Amino acid sequence: MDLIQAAYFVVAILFIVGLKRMAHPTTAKSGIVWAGWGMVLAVLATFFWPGMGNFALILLALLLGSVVAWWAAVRVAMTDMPQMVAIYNGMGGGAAATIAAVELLKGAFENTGLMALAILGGLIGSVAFTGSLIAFAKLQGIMKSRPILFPGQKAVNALVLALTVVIGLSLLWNDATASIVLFFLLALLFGVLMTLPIGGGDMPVAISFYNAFTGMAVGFEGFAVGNPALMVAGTLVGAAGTLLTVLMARAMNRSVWSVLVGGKGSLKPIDVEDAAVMLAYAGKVVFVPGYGMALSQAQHKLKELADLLEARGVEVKFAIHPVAGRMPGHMNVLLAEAGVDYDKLKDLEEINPEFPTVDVAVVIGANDVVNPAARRPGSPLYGMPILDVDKAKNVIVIKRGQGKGFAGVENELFYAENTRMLYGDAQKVLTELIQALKRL
Amino acid sequence: MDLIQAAYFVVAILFIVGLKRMAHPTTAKSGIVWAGWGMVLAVLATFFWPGMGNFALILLALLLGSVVAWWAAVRVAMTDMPQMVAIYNGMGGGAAATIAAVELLKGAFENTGLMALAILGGLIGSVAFTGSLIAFAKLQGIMKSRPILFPGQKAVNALVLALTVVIGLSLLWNDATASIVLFFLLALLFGVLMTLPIGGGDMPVAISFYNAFTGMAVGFEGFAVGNPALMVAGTLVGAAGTLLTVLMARAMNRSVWSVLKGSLKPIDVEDAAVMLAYAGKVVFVPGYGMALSQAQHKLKELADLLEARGVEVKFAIHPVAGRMPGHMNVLLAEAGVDYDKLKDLEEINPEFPTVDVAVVIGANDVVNPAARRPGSPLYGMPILDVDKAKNVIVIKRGQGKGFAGVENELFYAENTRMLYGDAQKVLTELIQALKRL
Amino acid sequence: MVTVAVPKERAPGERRVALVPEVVARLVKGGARVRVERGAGEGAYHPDEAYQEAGAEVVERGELLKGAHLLFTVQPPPEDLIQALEPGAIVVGFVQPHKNLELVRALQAKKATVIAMELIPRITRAQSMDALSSQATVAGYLAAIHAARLSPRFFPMLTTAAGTIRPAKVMVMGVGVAGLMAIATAKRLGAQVFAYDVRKAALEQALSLGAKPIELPISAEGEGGYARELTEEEKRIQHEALRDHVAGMDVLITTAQVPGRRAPILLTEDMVERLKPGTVVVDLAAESGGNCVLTKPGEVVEVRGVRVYGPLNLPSELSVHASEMYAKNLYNLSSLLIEKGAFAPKWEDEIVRAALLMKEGEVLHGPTKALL
Amino acid sequence: MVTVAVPKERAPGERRVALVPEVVARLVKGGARVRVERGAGEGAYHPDEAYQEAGAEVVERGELLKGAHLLFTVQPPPEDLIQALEPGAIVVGFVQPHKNLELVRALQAKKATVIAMELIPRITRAQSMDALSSQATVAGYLAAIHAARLSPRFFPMLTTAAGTIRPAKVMVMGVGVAGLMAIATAKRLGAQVFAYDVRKAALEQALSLGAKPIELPISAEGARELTEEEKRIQHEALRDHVAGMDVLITTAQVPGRRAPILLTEDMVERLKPGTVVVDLAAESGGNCVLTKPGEVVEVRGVRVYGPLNLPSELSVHASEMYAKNLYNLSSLLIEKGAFAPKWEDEIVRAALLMKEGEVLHGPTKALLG
Amino acid sequence: MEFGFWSALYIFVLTAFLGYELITRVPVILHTPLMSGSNFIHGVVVVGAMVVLGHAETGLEKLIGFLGVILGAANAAGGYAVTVRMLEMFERKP
Amino acid sequence: MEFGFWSALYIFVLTAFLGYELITRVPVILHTPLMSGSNFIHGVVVVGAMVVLGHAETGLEKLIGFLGVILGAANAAGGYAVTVRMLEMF
Ligand SMILES: NC(=O)c1ccc[n+]([C@@H]2O[C@H](COP(=O)([O-])OP(=O)(O)OC[C@H]3O[C@@H](n4cnc5c(N)ncnc54)[C@H](OP(=O)(O)O)[C@@H]3O)[C@@H](O)[C@H]2O)c1
Ligand SMILES: NC(=O)c1ccc[n+]([C@@H]2O[C@H](COP(=O)([O-])OP(=O)(O)OC[C@H]3O[C@@H](n4cnc5c(N)ncnc54)[C@H](OP(=O)(O)O)[C@@H]3O)[C@@H](O)[C@H]2O)c1
Ligand SMILES: NC(=O)c1ccc[n+]([C@@H]2O[C@H](COP(=O)([O-])OP(=O)(O)OC[C@H]3O[C@@H](n4cnc5c(N)ncnc54)[C@H](O)[C@@H]3O)[C@@H](O)[C@H]2O)c1
Ligand SMILES: NC(=O)c1ccc[n+]([C@@H]2O[C@H](COP(=O)([O-])OP(=O)(O)OC[C@H]3O[C@@H](n4cnc5c(N)ncnc54)[C@H](O)[C@@H]3O)[C@@H](O)[C@H]2O)c1
Repeated sequence: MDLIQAAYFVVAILFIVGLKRMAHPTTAKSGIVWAGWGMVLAVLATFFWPGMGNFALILLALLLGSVVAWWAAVRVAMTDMPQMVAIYNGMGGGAAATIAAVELLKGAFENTGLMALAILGGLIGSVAFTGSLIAFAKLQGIMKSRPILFPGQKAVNALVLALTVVIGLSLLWNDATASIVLFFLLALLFGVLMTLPIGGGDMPVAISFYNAFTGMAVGFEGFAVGNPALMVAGTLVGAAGTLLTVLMARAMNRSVWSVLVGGKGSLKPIDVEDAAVMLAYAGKVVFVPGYGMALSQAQHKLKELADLLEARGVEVKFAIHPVAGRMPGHMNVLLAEAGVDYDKLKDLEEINPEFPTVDVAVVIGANDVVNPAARRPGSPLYGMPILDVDKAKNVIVIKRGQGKGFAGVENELFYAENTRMLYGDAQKVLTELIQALKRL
Repeated sequence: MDLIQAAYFVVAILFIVGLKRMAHPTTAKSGIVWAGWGMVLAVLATFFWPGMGNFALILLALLLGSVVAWWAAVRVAMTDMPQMVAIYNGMGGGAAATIAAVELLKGAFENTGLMALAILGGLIGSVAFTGSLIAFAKLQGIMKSRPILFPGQKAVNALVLALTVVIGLSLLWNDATASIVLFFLLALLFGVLMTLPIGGGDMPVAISFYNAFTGMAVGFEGFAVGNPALMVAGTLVGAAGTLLTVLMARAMNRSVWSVLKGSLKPIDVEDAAVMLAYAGKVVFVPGYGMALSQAQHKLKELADLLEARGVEVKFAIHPVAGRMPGHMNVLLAEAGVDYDKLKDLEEINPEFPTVDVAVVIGANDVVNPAARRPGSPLYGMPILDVDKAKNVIVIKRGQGKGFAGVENELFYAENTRMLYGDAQKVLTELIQALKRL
Repeated sequence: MVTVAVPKERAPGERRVALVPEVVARLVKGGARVRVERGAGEGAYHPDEAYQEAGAEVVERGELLKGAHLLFTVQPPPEDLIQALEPGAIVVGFVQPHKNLELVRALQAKKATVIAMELIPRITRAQSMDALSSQATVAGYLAAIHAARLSPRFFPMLTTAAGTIRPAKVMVMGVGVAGLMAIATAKRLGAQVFAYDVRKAALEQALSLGAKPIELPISAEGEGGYARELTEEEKRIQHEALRDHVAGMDVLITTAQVPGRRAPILLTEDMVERLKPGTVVVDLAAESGGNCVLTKPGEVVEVRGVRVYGPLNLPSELSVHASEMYAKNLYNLSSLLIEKGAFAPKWEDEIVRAALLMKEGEVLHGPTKALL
Repeated sequence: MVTVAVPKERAPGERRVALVPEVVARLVKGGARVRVERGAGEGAYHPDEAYQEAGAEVVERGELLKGAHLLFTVQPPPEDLIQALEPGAIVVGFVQPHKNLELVRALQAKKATVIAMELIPRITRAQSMDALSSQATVAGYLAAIHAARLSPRFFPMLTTAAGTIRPAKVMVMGVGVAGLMAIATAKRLGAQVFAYDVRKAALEQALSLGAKPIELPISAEGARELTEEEKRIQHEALRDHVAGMDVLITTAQVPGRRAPILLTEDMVERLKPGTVVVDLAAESGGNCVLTKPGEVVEVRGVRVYGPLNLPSELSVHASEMYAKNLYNLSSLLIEKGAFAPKWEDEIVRAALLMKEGEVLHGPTKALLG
Repeated sequence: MEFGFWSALYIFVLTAFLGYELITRVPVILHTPLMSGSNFIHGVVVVGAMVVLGHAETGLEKLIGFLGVILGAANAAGGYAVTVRMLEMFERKP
Repeated sequence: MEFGFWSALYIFVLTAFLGYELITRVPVILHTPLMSGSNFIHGVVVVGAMVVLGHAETGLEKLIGFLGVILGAANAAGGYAVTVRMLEMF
């Protein structure tokens, strides 16, 4: 099988390459095509796996399997996508569980390790199958999205699984074909049970967790029989999936353990890199400087970033609030210093009807001047001319902690659905922002 | 089914994780904590290799290799570090060529491809060993040289190689003791003849080149002896050294192939100290001159006195400033400069037009504006933008040049001024004059 | 349908006008009649015909105030204006009771509604009306311009093939609206600048531009907002270290003022004597006293070589922009007196109630009630 | 063992001292004796005791020229020192015969060697001696300061609670050494600046500092291709440009000639009220027609200032540079500390105005007839 | 961990760290399509089920292996299609 | 020890792509001490020189193995001490 293994070696590389290129901003599109050719060759090589039988049966399960999926995906809407991954993920766990049972019914191995990895791969597969279909059912509205509890379920899940394990281990000494499907349905059952307490909003992270679970399974199952391609791609997705799980929990401002059970708005912390993300790809950006920029002496790291944007062709404009800072024209002098051209410097009256077409709004050390409390007569901020920074499609704010402005009020702009927060010293962050944008 | 193998698996993970943790700066410190155990673990595990004899002789050569190098490593000055990589890189290369040598005298390969991986590793081993000994000879100084560049050498060097290859390929059907020696000799010949057209500068691009080579050698020999640690680590070192050579070749003004108007306006030490004290943003640009004189200790003392007054001080670090990779790094380490004052080119370049004074010490080509245009020789250079600063001070003895072979047009610009004298004889005069203001 | 007036100011050396043709143009666009005296904007280089094009009315003094509901003055209106007052009319503008004590007591015999512009509170509402900020801005600017005009020294660190000239060392003594303004322009030119004050918040405002703040062995302020009351063991070291730091200075720009008292002295005779010749003493506090002992109002003097200058009206010298900045201060304040071009005063307002000097021969301002 | 003498400058309204005490010290340690008159640097704020702390002898005016070999003047020596001189003695300093013809004829009647400081080569070798360089920068910096001083407008752009202030649009006409520092200081202030010159090389030096150049197109090097078509290329183009201006600083000059009329009458009528014209070329005519020499005039609404002797105003630094110009010039006249002039160096050979009385400079010698 | 024991145990850990480092330092706006990309990649289950189906003996092995080939074919063909449509929002509409 | 062809070629490829991507995100500040480590790591070349020396019989085979261990342990303990002090400079 030199031609198949050499193919499964060519297949091995293409996946990693695909995986690499699908992670990066610019190569994202092309990454999936690299992985697309690998599947064609691998399947074309296993048509030549020695001792292949039932060909008219192989071709049809390829036919009705390749279209049933391709159909279901191209026609549906753009917001029903979280659940579609889960179910395709589910069936992949089922597909691994199916490879597991066959060589278990054969008695094809008397090897005590291979069996143990065939079984352990079959367990997690059936769990990753029925788990992703319950996960599938919650976002669709066919099933209750909110967490589903019943009295004392932490001892029902853990003893359903504890048997699913002890019964899985029994297949080593006693692989009677009557304790195998009970092991399989126990995992198809624990598949349902453990995806019951997860919230409808908590479902994405669960799908990535089952995406790892399917990946892991096809690794161990790929090891259980002499199959290099499965060995390569399995743990390659598995190890990717668990990291994928934690980072997706890191973003939702939570942890993986909270979602596994969990039984006008709010502030939103963003890392220095994800801001450079929205900034590498925008078109209309407006910097809103405040007194914080001054205390940090940031002006030089700001103008440095603006030039990095002008080069990428990005339209950069500066919005100086009348009272921005502590003295009149406080910013104008500190921006005349860095060397900012005066045509890039516009006031409120000619820039406010321009904000609804502004993508990202980067506020730096400003607070009272950007505060949407100034519109209302009831606030100590009224009378002051207002900067329409909240109409911008996205907003990113820069400041160390909770420190207030002059007058001494909280800013409800920070809480906005289109506003995100960046913490730390001003020029210390812009430096990290410039460093991340050149990296992309 | 064995416990000598189990060591090697934990051995390789420690190499990889170490490597991973060594790659990044915050955890690099715990990095050598991880590979050192992978080396302590591996040596101990091979004492239990079934049926080992000569046990008195192995342990002696171990202590003779270990204690001799352990000593040489700690008692050598920090600036003389580039060649220490090369000589150990040699030792290992020699030790790799040896594994090929003994297992060809026995006639102990029941496979054609295994010999082809055993011999090829020795090819790399002998070359990477002997070349790093000539590199050693050209950085140290007891018979230092620039490129010798003899006429039509590229034809006779490519002749030797092809002749070693024909002798090497002759081992497959004829594993004669005579066919073993000449092969090694020619590999040790080519390995030298090859490090002849190499500059006493370009050596950084050659040591890692030999470092990756030693990695490949170790890789292939591991595959040849069925040794998983030398299998994994070998290619885990080679490929790292491979990218390493390129990243430190393209960080150079060069690629991986070239190796193989105004007026001067003088200034007094007292006039230069006046520029420093009132100067808000100062940047030191160091080079080979700081090294030759050993001015490093008189440079940080000026960086701290400016900082005690308030002056925002940063160090522009050209990856190629000096006669080795990170020559500035380890000297600005030996003195005790904070690495956060140490900035490479790309993070400090757009900071210059606002740098009040850009003090340059014993540097020329790294800050030469000729590297911009396709006419002059310095092209391909990641250029250091010192010319756009508002005031520039240059430290050098008189009318000397660098390496590539060009006069600097930075010296003549309306903004730049020169400071004549021995490097640390200048800086001490800068400190003590600034102390008087 | 309201009418509002704007006069030609009488105080010696004043070159300003309360309303400019531009702001006047948008107020008749607002819906009002504007009455203007013959040649009021001539100090700010806005000709007589510049206002007529806006939609106002150019007339002679006396005929100006018959009918009006709003008067917009720079400095407090004099006798012949105070008498021309109608009841239910509001007097908007600077008063400064302590210096214009006469023009004050004149307004009571006719029972007129006066609002002093110096008593605008400092929250956010009337920052677009904060005249204190706008005019001290203009002054602090020229304060530095004159400092380089009169300085025998390069403000910039001048480097040439000839030699190294160090930048002139400037000290801003008193850091406020004019102070910060003076500090900034001094660094524009290249001078290494110092900033003296007592408020730890003002010392932070200073370093934001790029200045080293003057902290003596005795920081005069701490926690809450209150400055220190030095006894006999401390106002001397405040003075001595304040005499040694000032000694090595080329320009001392001084801006320390109080709203009801004559300027407190920062530069004493002995601090003056320890000054080197060639030193420039700038004193904006001359309009109400002067920070330096040797300052005489409106005249340039020299003794032991030290040049001391004391200007009363800086906004007059930069009359074009100062008036323009002053007119919009009134315009955003017209958002509290004019309603769709109709006379709708707002007695309920916190800017008005916290700036209203009188209510028809009725001094609300306790301090203005205090001085009489 | 050589002796240097420093006289008090007595021309109408000057405070520049030839040698500051800090330079005399380099000469006293440089081997020389320096004689200084009683009260010379009291214009540049250098007291008597400052000079005697360096190593000099404070003496009377009649006592000033007893044995002294070199005479360092700022402006050409009055005739009371032309007579107290010594033989072979060589005078150094501005002589400029267009204001001092009769004092120039007084030095040639006496037979004294003289060097004029408006004759130093304008190549980069002799930039460390160049007086008018160090005395055109001191004026140009002040050209911008007086522009802002007299200006009723703001130079920088400022966004305040009271509207958006636009920067003062400044033009610096004739950009030499006085033109270069009149831009940068106006740039320091935050003004939008423009710079006009007949030369291509002074349009690139101006663009270098940041300003956008005015729209060409002549040569004239180096009022020669300027008068081809007789200045109807100069008067035609920038009449529409000056219409946007807030400030006009003019330094344009031709060595020994009348100052070319840059600002006429129909050009200053399009000028806005509050506009400022600073004319440094007031000492040999006027770039503008309305420049009354030494007086702050104002017509229609445009203030016209013609500043005579601007280095005088910035005495401490103008003298500090000028003395260094003289100290670095003293390396061709003083060997270790003994009178040793160089008659054979190209800098002395193109500047030696008179040797032994005979006027060596070209036209110099012309008019005196 | 077989073919032979140690060789693939290396492979396993060498794939565990390689997949890890490949996913370290990934942006936030690309969190779901890469998850859709990995979902496709582990759809390899087909190749192994094709063999398992090509080696079906006891008839009961003929149906559950027939299921797995479809189950896998759905994970693959369905993985690719979900990843392509997620990448077209990252492109401008021509 | 028994290591197959396809099992080894995967390892080969896996540790190759592993190291590659570890080294991708290196700061300029690390290049030299980072070089000193890889120099140390391949000092595992003692193990092989030790294995082959414990298998020598003739008079000329026993020598070059003794040579290979001195070079190896010198590459081993030499690479460690040059990097310990290079990493100490932190
Ligand atoms: N300009 C005038 O003439 C004038 C006159 C009167 C009143 N005012 C007042 O001035 C105020 C101007 O408002 P504004 O929005 O421009 O400023 P602001 O409301 O005072 O907000 C300043 C913010 O900057 C942040 N900051 C400070 N140092 C920082 C650093 N190193 N890095 C990052 N962030 C930093 C602070 O938060 P952290 O502490 O959490 O970092 C602080 O909340 C107005 O409220 C007005 O009432 C101005
Ligand atoms: N580091 C690397 O990675 C590397 C490796 C290979 C090649 N290179 C090449 O080397 C060049 C690097 O340029 P560089 O600026 O770092 O160094 P450089 O251009 O070689 O400059 C060396 C200068 O230092 C001065 N100097 C020597 N001793 C001195 C002392 N005691 N006091 C004062 N000055 C002294 C000399 O000038 P005076 O004689 O006038 O004093 C000499 O011109 C590049 O062109 C590059 O191609 C770099
Ligand atoms: N921001 C504010 O709250 C505020 C308050 C008042 C005035 N201002 C404005 O600031 C501008 C300038 O004023 P300033 O604040 O710079 O002046 P300033 O900060 O210099 O203060 C006045 C001076 O009085 C002295 N002083 C006061 N009490 C003393 C005591 N008990 N013992 C010894 N010395 C004492 C201090 O040395 C101080 O320098 C003015 O235009 C004014 O409108 C602002
Ligand atoms: N290293 C250097 O680059 C350097 C330094 C200093 C001086 N220089 C040289 O010294 C020379 C003397 O300069 P200066 O300061 O005595 O000149 P200046 O002070 O008399 O100013 C006159 C300037 O106006 C320009 N001008 C002449 N005729 C004009 C006209 N009709 N309209 C408009 N502009 C006109 C000239 O180009 C000149 O630059 C320059 O030519 C220059 O080349 C060179």
